[PDB]
Amino acid sequence: KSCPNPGAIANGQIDVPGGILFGATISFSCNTGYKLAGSTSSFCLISGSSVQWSDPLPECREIYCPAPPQIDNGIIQGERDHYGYRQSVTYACNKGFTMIGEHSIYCTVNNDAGEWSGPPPECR
Ligand code: NI
Repeated sequence: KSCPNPGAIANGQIDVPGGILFGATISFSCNTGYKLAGSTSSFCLISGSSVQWSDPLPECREIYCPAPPQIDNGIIQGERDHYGYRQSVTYACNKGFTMIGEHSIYCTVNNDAGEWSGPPPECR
């Protein structure tokens, strides 16, 4: 008469509008910076002698920005293998060059895809 407690989605959320008894529905979504892979909702049904969820919980995978751009006569202060939402890259110009433009850029999300907030600075 009742399905088992839904469980948890890492970096995701489970919405339960009206309990988890036979005939109930639950919905899923991912936290900002993550993409949902799998089911978007699940229904409590009967299969054989089991009262179970129609669909398994989805996964919420981190959205990554592409590798940041390098700049001539400058360096990135410790590049990460992966950049996710809200993470940033800070540049520094080499000896003899002055920086022009944004000092740091951030990994943002544009339609479920990682996108850098702006252009890198220039070292003149
Ligand atoms: Ni690449």
